[PDB]
Amino acid sequence: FELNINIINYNYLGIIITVIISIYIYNNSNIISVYNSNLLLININIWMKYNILDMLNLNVLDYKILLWIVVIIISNEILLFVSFYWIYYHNYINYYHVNILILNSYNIVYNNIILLTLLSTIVNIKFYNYILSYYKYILSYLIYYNNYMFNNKIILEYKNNSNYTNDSVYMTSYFYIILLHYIHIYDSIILIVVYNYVNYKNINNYYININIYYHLIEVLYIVISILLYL
Amino acid sequence: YRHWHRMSEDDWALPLDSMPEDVKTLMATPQTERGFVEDYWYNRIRGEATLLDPEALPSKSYIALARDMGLQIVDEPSSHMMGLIELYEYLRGASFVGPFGTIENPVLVPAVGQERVVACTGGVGDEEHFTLWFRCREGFMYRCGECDQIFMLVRLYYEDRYWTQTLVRDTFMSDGDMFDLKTLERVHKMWNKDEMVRWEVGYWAQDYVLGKGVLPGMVEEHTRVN
Amino acid sequence: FYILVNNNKRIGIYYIKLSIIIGILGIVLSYIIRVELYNSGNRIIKYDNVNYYNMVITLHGLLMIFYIIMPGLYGGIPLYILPILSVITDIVLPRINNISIIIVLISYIVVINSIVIEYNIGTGWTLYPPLSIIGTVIVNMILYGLIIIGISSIISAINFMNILIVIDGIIYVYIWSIIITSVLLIISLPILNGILLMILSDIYFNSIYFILNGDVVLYQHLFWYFGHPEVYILILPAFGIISIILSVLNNKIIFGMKSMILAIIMISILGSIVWAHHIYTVGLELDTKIYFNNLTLIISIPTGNKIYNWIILYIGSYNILYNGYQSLIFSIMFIIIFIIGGITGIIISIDIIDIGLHDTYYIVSHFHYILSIGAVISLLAGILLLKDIIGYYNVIIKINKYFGLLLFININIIFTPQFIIGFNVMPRRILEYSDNIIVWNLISSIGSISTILILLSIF
Amino acid sequence: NLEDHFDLAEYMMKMHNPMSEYLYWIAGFVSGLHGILPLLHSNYYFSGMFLPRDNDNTQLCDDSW
Amino acid sequence: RIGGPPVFMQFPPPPPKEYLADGTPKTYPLHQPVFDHGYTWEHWYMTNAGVFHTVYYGEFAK
Amino acid sequence: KSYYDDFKDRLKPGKYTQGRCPQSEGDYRQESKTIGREHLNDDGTRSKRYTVKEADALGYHYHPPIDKKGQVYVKGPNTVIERGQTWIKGYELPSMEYTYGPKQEDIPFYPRVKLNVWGNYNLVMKVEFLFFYLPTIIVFGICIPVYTINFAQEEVIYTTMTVKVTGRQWYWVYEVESPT
Amino acid sequence: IYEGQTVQESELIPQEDDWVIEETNFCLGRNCYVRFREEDDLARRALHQMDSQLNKMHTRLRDGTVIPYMSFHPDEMVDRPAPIHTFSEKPLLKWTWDETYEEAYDD
Amino acid sequence: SWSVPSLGIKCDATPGRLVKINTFIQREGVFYGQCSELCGTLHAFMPIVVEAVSPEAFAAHAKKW
Ligand SMILES: CCCCCCCCCCCCCCCCCC(=O)OC[C@H](COP(=O)([O-])OCC(O)COP(=O)([O-])OC[C@@H](COC(=O)CCCCCCCCCCCCCCCCC)OC(=O)CCCCCCCCCCCCCCCCC)OC(=O)CCCCCCCCCCCCCCCCC
Ligand code: HEA
Ligand code: HEA
Ligand code: CUA
Ligand SMILES: [O-][O-]
Ligand SMILES: [Cu+2]
Ligand SMILES: [K+]
Ligand SMILES: [Mg+2]
Ligand SMILES: [Zn+2]
Repeated sequence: FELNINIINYNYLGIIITVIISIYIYNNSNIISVYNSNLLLININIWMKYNILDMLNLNVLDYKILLWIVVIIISNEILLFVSFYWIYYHNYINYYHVNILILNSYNIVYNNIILLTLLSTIVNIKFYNYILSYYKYILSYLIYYNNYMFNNKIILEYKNNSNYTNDSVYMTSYFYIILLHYIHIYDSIILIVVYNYVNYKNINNYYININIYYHLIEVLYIVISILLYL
Repeated sequence: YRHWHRMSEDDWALPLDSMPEDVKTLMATPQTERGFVEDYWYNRIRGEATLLDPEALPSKSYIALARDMGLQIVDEPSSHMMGLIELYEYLRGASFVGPFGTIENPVLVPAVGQERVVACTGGVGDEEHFTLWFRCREGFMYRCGECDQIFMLVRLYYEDRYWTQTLVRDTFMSDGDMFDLKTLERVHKMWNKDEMVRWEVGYWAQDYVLGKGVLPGMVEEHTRVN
Repeated sequence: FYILVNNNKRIGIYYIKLSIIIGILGIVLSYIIRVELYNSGNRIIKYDNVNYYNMVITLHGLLMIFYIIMPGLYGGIPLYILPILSVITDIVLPRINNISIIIVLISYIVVINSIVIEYNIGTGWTLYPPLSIIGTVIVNMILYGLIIIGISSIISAINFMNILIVIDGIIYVYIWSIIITSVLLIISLPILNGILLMILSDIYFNSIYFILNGDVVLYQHLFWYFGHPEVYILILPAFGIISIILSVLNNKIIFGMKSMILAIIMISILGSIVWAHHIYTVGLELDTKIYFNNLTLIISIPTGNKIYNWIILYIGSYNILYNGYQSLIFSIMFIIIFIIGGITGIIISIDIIDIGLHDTYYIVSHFHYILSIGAVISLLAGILLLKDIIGYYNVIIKINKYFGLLLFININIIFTPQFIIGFNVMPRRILEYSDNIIVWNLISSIGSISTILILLSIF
Repeated sequence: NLEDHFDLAEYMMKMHNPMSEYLYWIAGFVSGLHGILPLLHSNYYFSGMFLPRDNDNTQLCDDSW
Repeated sequence: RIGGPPVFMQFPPPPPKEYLADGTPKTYPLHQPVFDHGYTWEHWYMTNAGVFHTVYYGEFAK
Repeated sequence: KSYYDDFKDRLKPGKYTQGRCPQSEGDYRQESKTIGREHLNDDGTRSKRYTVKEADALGYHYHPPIDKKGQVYVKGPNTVIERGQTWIKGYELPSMEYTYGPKQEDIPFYPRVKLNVWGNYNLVMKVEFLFFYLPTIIVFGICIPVYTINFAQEEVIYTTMTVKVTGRQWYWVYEVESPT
Repeated sequence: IYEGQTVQESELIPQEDDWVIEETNFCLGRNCYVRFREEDDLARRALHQMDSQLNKMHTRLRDGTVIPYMSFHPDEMVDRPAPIHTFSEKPLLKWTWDETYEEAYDD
Repeated sequence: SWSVPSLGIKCDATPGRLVKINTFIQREGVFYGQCSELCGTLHAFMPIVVEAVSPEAFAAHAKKW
């Protein structure tokens, strides 16, 4: 007979990560902040390694625990976007009659909705292969092309927009909501760059997490498109 | 059990590269002196040697046949121990529900140590009360202060050891006649001839008895690159 | 090791230890406030250093709420007994538990360092803009502390929610109390983060949300959408403790367990939809005011059911058992004190009464009676109940009738007069006041110095 | 081991070094100083005195002291 | 699970006891002082010892 | 009687403040040299080497406890065969005088009594109803007053004069119509 | 609501006319701070603490069964002070039902 | 926040909101109030003094001032 749980008695990553966070505050150079971010990435990756090595315990409840954590996190991501939508609609009574140029409803929304939809289809194919214990190499590179185009389009839009953040709370909310979506798009790149075939298959929490997150981000863009462009 | 994760490949069979290379000593080691890997390959070599000899099976008794395959003939002592072992394992990730305990038949609380925390919820329906937790220590017939439900601790202890399948097999199984290597060779030639190996385990086992590398293709089988 | 330990029970001790340490700074600030308010004039703060008083009241509030009572009632007692109550070996997320306490300490160091190094100005613990966004860098530092604290709170909430997946016994009322507070945190914190980010954007990114054509009242909605759920995130763990103590010490099974549980769930849902009773004087629409006033008064129903269920727990208990234990006295005192705080809450809930009593010391006394008296005593009572399990010593508290009596008397001397000056009226967040309010302010000040002296007798 | 059975065994078995307690109290004392020292420093910075004299911001009688 | 963290293990025997050169048992630090004063009162309190039991807890002046 | 006098002998008053001599007179920080005490300091506390510098959880002094057969030492029960039956005698804890000191005599009597439960289901259900609905009635009694007073503040009145009040740091500006 | 176990009058009938309610003291004894010996080292003081646990105590009735120290919650079931690893063997919450299966019996 | 306790008025002076408050004074006198929203360093030093006089007196005052 063994214990139900293999207790973890000590951990030192927590101290490092918490110190790394302090460096963001206690610093006199923005270069220090850039290199500090790399340290954060490294140590967060070590924590992920600890999660992968916990597989050796053969505990059935581990998958469930991690899955429900993701549910809570997704919920927090949804509620942060809600707060931005709230900030946007609170000042709705001061929109559409100010001397600013709001965005068109033809070009940006369509190509973006078409683009993000293709991203979902790729992730869906990845899930399908995951179910079928199969892999297709080209899939990840299609994601990279999609992310590249998304980054290329968003950069040009911001640079060629003739209204600035200080012009109106409308413009501030437009830029901020779009940036918040982009940050979540970039976090998707952070997650997807490691996608590979693992032979333990459907006991790997990574696969379900990626599918849920990508769907969340695409769905969030549907809400944004209706609010701002259409 | 529901609390266990997915069967491993090893849960079905072991790779032939884990076979001990000193087969001659392996087949002569007493059961109490065989480790988990050694015991796996002793039973598999001896069990498959008898099963791959069809002409002798009908004349072999179930007592002898079970011994060759390494299966333990059951008896009340061993059944009791194995049953309480499996009951302990089941309770690791399952609820503890059963008949109301009385002096004649106390609630049986299996434990390895000398104590296990237990809660009494009373009887069924209106006789159910709030959880009353108590520490069930060995050697005392416990009575709930509320419903008078009798409890008792059962310890899985035998001779400075707790009860395990390995312990039960060692204590009650008796080694039979020493395995004869002539049987291994005879069955080997039966199913392995002219580059056809229909007893792979007996081809590897005979090779080790011969000294490792003697049989055709075995040097190439043992030559690895990493 | 000390910092590397992942033991959930050790971390629980760390939370209590840190709450007492940070609490010393909190109490000191409170003494400064009461000393200043002893008469009219300047007493310990110069008229040219009035900004320090504004900072003292701001830090007092923030530290006591987020760095003392919350880490003590939601981090300390919970991390020590919850895994035991759940008959589980340890907490579900060991490494997350370690980082949470370290995060709290690091955010505390940032705050206190900002006192020493930055210019000292204050904008209240409610950080209302535009005042919060036209201040100096100390406001930026405080924002970083709150955001960092928010990270620790949310991850700890995730940790407790995972107990549902592993609990091997029955979900007792106390476990229900923590789970619901965790739910309240998961739903309220993300909104707080958003509004705090907007405060930062206006402070540090030239945003214009809190300048004309942008509604400053927007902040108050999002802030208080977290604000009031926070006051129940701070009280619900206290309720859970009170239930255990009364049942254990009186040897009586909890009466109406399911009603207790369903009362806690109800308070949470209602507490998530009544936030604008903090915004009565801004000028909201008549129907909004009536909705919020109506729903605010409803919260008394579930809260009242719990109070009466506690009373019957103490009724009928055996006389032979000694009733002078400090834990039992504190638990009983909580019922007596909480009713005072809640009833005054219902009074201020009527908006027309609130017009007179908003931003007055009546509000102060109201939330002090619940937090400074009720929550503190509940945390003390809970720790006292677990003295044998925790194992601390070198204090004379377990059986000390003098400490309980002196504390009860003197704490009431501080805050009962603050109800009176609320109809005098003495505004909040001020240091100078008219000479005709000295009597009551003086009495409360005498109460504050006395309470501090009683804190020394425990050692 | 028996020594490792109890968390913080030295303290629970009443063998711990008293310095640990002293550090805890010192840490609390330092935390308290973060409210008093900046008060004195700020008062002097904007006035030139570490602490005021009661009612020295108001008109005082000739014999007031 | 063979070779997993054991559910139960027996404590190893405690380390050898230490005597002084003269044979006096070696004493170790103990934070249970015998305070010096003239008070000798003893207060006893019936205490909850679970659900069905109590314990007579005594506090001694020394 | 005075129960403290019974175990006065066991409590010998101490000599050192905090129970330790100056480190100069005896170095309690060093590890003990006594055989079998390499994991302890001289004063009996666990050594930093054992707990921190060479903690086994970090990979130091690797020594798997479980043996080849997947067994660990287990101490058996005190078995006593009798009357054609195998019995186990449970371990009774030592007298509380040994562990606590007071002599276990003249103990007050606390009888066995089953849990103190509230009875009369019908009566209890009615009380619980009242515990919920008496507050509900009071709230309903405040509801109508609350609506009326709210309506009163927000009443369209025939005001004849306007005073504009602006709040600035730190003074109040007032704009009033001037007589013609 | 819980109102105790149900009693049938037949179960209240004594087998002797002198039967009264057993007067066994359920006060465990006189206690105070656990008092460690100076001579005992850290290991031996741990043994002393483990032998002073009230939750390991019980009261033996006239028929030899013992009513243990009981609590509403499992917080009072761990050693005091709480050890690093408490519930190695999962505490068993015993539920009762009327269901039965034939395999458990023998004729 | 413009607060006059005797007139039963406590209205927040929020930027961007021009809140309407209606009043009907019934007796003459001088009603003192204080700012009721922490507004910065001198939140405690901007009082609100309203004096209510007879309509004939108010007209004469307004005509002269
Ligand atoms: C609200 C208040 C009232 C509350 C009343 C109600 C209370 C109810 C009961 C509550 C009970 C809660 C639960 C308790 C559980 C206790 C468990 C326990 O004991 O755990 C064991 C734990 C550790 O025991 P252990 O297992 O033996 O640990 C062995 C060590 O790990 C290893 O041993 P080691 O010797 O190797 O240790 C390493 C040691 C090595 O230590 C040494 O070598 C020390 C050398 C001596 C240094 C002494 C300090 C020197 C200071 C100099 C200052 C100079 C200023 C000059 C100014 C000049 C101006 C002109 O330390 C270090 O290396 C690191 C030390 C870091 C921590 C200390 C930090 C101090 C403050 C620093 C401030 C810095 C500010 C910088 C600002 C910069 C700005 C630019 O115990 C403690 O840590 C002590 C706890 C004591 C209190 C327990 C509770 C008792 C009951 C409550 C009493 C009332 C307290 C009131 C609050 C305090 C008021 C002030
Ligand atoms: C844990 C702390 C805590 C708790 C429990 C509460 C509980 C309540 N509070 Fe809160 N409150 C605060 C902390 C708390 N509050 C703080 C800190 C502030 C100020 C923040 C700031 O402005 O900076 C504040 C401010 C505050 C205001 C703002 C006043 C103003 O800004 O001018 C109001 C008014 O609606 C209010 C109402 C209530 C109500 C109606 C309850 C109810 O929960 C009370 C319910 C309890 C009872 C009603 C008594 C028990 C029930 C019965 C005995 C049943 C019978 C009773 C009836 C039928 C009525 N509170
Ligand atoms: C729970 C939080 C908490 C606690 C405990 C207290 C405790 C006290 N507070 Fe409180 N106070 C606030 C939260 C709290 N306060 C808030 C949120 C505000 C509004 C901030 C603002 O206006 O912006 C405020 C405002 C406030 C003011 C108004 C200043 C002003 O804005 O004009 C005053 C003085 O009148 C005051 C006094 C006191 C006093 C004298 C005590 C106590 O000292 C009374 C005596 C009690 C004790 C000394 C025991 C306390 C002990 C502990 C907290 C440690 C517990 C730890 C364990 C049990 C492990 N407080
Ligand atoms: Cu203006 Cu306060
Ligand atoms: O806040 O109630
Ligand atoms: Cu509120
Ligand atoms: K003053
Ligand atoms: Mg206000
Ligand atoms: Zn029972």
